[PDB]
Amino acid sequence: WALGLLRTFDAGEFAGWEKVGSQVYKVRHVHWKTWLAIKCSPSLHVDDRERMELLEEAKKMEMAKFRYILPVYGICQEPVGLVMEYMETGSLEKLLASEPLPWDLRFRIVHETAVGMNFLHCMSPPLLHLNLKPANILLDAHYHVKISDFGLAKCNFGTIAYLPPERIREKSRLFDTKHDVYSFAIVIWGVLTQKKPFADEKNILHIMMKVVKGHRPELPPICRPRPRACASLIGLMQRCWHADPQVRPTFQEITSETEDLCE
Ligand SMILES: Nc1ncnc2c1ncn2[C@@H]1O[C@H](COP(=O)(O)OP(=O)(O)OP(=O)(O)O)[C@@H](O)[C@H]1O
Ligand SMILES: [Cl-]
Ligand SMILES: [Mg+2]
Repeated sequence: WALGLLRTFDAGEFAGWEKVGSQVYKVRHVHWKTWLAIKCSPSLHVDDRERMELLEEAKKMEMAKFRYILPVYGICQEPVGLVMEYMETGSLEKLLASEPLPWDLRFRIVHETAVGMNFLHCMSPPLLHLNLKPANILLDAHYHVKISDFGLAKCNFGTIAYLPPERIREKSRLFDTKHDVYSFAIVIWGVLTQKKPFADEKNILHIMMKVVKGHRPELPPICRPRPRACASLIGLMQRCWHADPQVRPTFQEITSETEDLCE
């Protein structure tokens, strides 16, 4: 059902190719008189593993069409690329590095992210994102969230930070919803601090092992402008990164809590 509504694009349809990635381009679609985004494959050869995986990525984005999930329009062949809605503000990662953000916006970003993740986990069967980090949380012109980057999702280096400890303890464990919950904990931490996690520490491997034994990013202090809400968010964050997956809350329980923070 997913591959049906998608379109094949041709590069002549696009103009004004302008790098936004980190490769991703903002392109004008001339006939539609609107801008779109296209994520082009890095590889030198137009490989058949990729062309099917980019389709998978697109197909999974269409299955989770929702307010807080990036819309997807289809595929380009001429350059192999995934075609999708353009988000004017860009990534959360970029926003956290740009300037201090008002607290009420921080709580809204967190909530909206939680709402979208809840939507994925409520599908039948659940859809695990497995790559939730600020670089894949996109923000529209009005700073509303749309989750993106479904390359690793399953219907069954920055990344070590977002990796759950059970994924380091066990070779080849079954992916579950509790993976996404841990990663979300590390997303909250970044929103609280506006820092990248472990950006100080040099021995990546040493930190890995410490994490297996319950070590996490340093807790931020309670902020002056919204100390009640901030304390509540820090507390939620901590339950979300618990070492035991089964103790971590569900996104159903999380969204209930983050909604109260937005008042
Ligand atoms: N729709 C979009 N609108 C605007 N900027 C985008 C969009 N999609 C991605 N970007 C930007 O480009 C970056 C590329 O991220 P994206 O996850 O899409 O590609 P990727 O990480 O290379 O993918 P993959 O994991 O499949 O190799 C984002 O972090 C963001 O800064
Ligand atoms: Cl408060
Ligand atoms: Mg990405």
